Amino acid sequence: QRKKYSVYGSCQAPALAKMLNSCPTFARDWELVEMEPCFVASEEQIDRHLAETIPKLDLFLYQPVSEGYRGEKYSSVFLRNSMPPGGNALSVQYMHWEGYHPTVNSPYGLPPHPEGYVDALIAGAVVMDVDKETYLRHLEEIGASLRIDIDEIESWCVDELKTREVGENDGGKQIDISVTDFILANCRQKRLFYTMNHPTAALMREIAARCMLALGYTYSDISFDQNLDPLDVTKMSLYPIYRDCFDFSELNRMNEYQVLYKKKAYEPYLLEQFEWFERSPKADVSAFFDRVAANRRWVRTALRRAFE
Ligand SMILES: CC(C)(COP(=O)(O)OP(=O)(O)OC[C@H]1O[C@@H](n2cnc3c(N)ncnc32)[C@H](O)[C@@H]1OP(=O)(O)O)[C@@H](O)C(=O)NCCC(=O)NCCS
Ligand SMILES: [Br-]
Ligand SMILES: [Br-]
Ligand SMILES: [Br-]
Ligand SMILES: [Br-]
Ligand SMILES: [Br-]
Ligand SMILES: [Br-]
Ligand SMILES: [Br-]
Ligand SMILES: [Br-]
Ligand SMILES: [Br-]
Ligand SMILES: [Br-]
Ligand SMILES: [Br-]
Ligand SMILES: [Br-]
Ligand SMILES: [Br-]
Ligand SMILES: [Br-]
Ligand SMILES: [Br-]
Ligand SMILES: [Br-]
Ligand SMILES: [Br-]
Ligand SMILES: [Br-]
Ligand SMILES: [Br-]
Ligand SMILES: [Br-]
Ligand SMILES: [Br-]
Repeated sequence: QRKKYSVYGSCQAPALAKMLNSCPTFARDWELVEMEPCFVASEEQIDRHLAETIPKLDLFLYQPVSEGYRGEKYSSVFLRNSMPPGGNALSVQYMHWEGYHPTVNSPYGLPPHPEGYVDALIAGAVVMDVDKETYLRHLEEIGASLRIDIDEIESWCVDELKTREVGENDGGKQIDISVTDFILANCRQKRLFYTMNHPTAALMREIAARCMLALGYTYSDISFDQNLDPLDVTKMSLYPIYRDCFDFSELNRMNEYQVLYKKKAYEPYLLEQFEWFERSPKADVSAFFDRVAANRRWVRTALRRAFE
């Protein structure tokens, strides 16, 4: 009989399960009992898991989910509390990294975007009445400003992760499995994120290996299907000049974007971003830009150096 495990958390949780199941040694030992991610699970589903899934688990692999997110019922502390006596609950870091695409965020406070990501610097430009043609002419100046600020950006990305490692989203329990220092050490040589919250296969393989190491597996047991890339739906493009800090960058101006598995060239993509922001009231676009910018001074700096 294989032991039973579940992986609970963000979109990254099912992806981690896919990756772990692709290792032959791991799949020999473990059977996944699937849990819906924290942003999908219904009340009916989360109640049933506490009663029927969790008490039957040998391993609960989870990302921190605060009580404040959707209530106690969905929280990692509450769920792991229902593990059986001889069970093991291991927390895995929520991966978020804006270092490749420091102008990109999610449009909180604005209509839902069908692609899930918007360019916040474009929001700031729209508020300033910078037209889309001017913005396109200034992509290199924006990228130059970001490149001057690359260490500050990285330092902040690392600090954000380290603070969360303390585990306030998991009742103060320090995160068991993390990759912060790996990300900082490798981010310029290898593409580790397609979007701020979608690790590439390379990063997913590293976090899955660290889970297997935490379970006591020997190095010689650890391998994964290299063809798997679970969070590849949308791929943000790095800005000109800034992209040249990274080893994997090419000799074109800016790579095509991928959104919902479809490619769009950088110019029509950024023109659509302008048009999307222009649909909303300018005051609301401004409130959005101010929220994003408040803890990201490089974004207001780039807008100033390029356009003011
Ligand atoms: C992160 C999440 C799983 C739970 O959040 P939480 O338990 O309340 O605590 P977190 O610190 O993770 O999230 C706090 C906020 O800071 C953001 N954040 C998370 N990690 C971060 C980091 N290292 N640096 C900067 N910002 C970060 C989160 O996106 C979240 O933003 P929001 O409140 O505007 O949604 C979920 O709320 C989330 O942010 N993801 C939404 C996107 C999505 O659907 N992806 C997978 C589903 S969760
Ligand atoms: Br799953
Ligand atoms: Br998946
Ligand atoms: Br799976
Ligand atoms: Br519900
Ligand atoms: Br909590
Ligand atoms: Br526990
Ligand atoms: Br959205
Ligand atoms: Br141009
Ligand atoms: Br977290
Ligand atoms: Br680390
Ligand atoms: Br490392
Ligand atoms: Br790469
Ligand atoms: Br990869
Ligand atoms: Br175990
Ligand atoms: Br050996
Ligand atoms: Br591997
Ligand atoms: Br890519
Ligand atoms: Br690459
Ligand atoms: Br690139
Ligand atoms: Br391209
Ligand atoms: Br409109």
